[PDB]
Amino acid sequence: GVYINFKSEPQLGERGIVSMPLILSWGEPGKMITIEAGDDVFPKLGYSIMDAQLRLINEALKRAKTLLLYRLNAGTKAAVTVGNLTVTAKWGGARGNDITLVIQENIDDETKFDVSTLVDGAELDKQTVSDIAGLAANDWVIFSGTGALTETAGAPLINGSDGAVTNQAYIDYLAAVEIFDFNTIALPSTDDALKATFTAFAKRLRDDEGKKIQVVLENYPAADYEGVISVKNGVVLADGTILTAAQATAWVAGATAGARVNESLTYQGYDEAVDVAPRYTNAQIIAALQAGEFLFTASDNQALVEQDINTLTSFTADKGKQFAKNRVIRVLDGINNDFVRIFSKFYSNNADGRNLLKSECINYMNTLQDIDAIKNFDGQTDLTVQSDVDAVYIEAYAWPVDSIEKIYVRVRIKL
Repeated sequence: GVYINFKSEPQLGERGIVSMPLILSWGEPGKMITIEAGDDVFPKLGYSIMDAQLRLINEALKRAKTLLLYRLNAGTKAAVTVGNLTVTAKWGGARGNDITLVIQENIDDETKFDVSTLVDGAELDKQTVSDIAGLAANDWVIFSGTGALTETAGAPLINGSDGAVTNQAYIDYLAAVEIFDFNTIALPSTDDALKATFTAFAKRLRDDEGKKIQVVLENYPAADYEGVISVKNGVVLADGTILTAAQATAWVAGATAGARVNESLTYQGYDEAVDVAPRYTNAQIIAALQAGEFLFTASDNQALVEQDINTLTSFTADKGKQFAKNRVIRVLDGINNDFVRIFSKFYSNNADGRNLLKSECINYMNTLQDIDAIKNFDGQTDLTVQSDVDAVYIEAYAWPVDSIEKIYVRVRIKL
């Protein structure tokens, strides 16, 4: 006979991704570099996570899980020539000038040479060869030339430099990052022109592309947009380091990206900070908050986030004060990004099709309520789905925990 049986085959987004454009002294230029928190950055960036040169990378990764780094400058490669041999830095930048070539006749076999590459006096590579041909590039330099080698007690590479970056380099960055999935961008620059461009960039992705992200700038409350956070002051670290507001954007961006949809940065302390710079009076803080500024306040030897807010200050009936709270933005961006992902991946405009979509959204909203991201959500009335012949409309009410006013959510799906 024939026996047949059937069985089902079963099958909230994650944030944590920050991106930052930087001017460096080493590293591959104009190409997005991905660094996971805890990763050894010496190989890729030529510096230690603790070298002052990588301070911003260190700060961004205090709260973020992944950093999308973009080096804006190619700089000039340092180099040196000894006889027939030319040694050139792998990447352009002033870091190349910390490299020194050492060529000494091998002790065991006088017909060979020991070619060592030193960085800050430390030997990081040593190759024993007969001639230049036998040499192989390493993680620091490229060997060029032909013929026999010549000894040298020390031949430091020179002419290396970072050079000057063009504002156009930031345009290349934005284009490259736009293709990646990320949550927040930090602009550790005081350039007013760049701030305006990043502000426009945020508005386009968020409201024209449906790609919800945020940009963190330094002293630019003029943005007056929920997609932009403006850091007013900096902090003082336990090691004595004073970070400017521009430098502080790194941590703020990382913290914002790392923050969960149910978490607010309000009164959280800037990791490692023991004071703020500058300090403000009660009146100045109030004025700053009213102006839409993200600022730190000193308390009990810590730098606390006064209020986790973005630059939006021109509130309207359709976009109230709740939109100024970054946690509100995280929950709403989560709804947006997740929905777009769920519908585009797992999803006809008919009774059953609409019912199934409605069920999946209700389950999603219930999950947000379970993690205390929203409250007072009643799946029995807070979400509906109505039917253009192939257009589906979804209406729902979401109540963010940090808001005493419900938010209307309208979803338009086309097939």
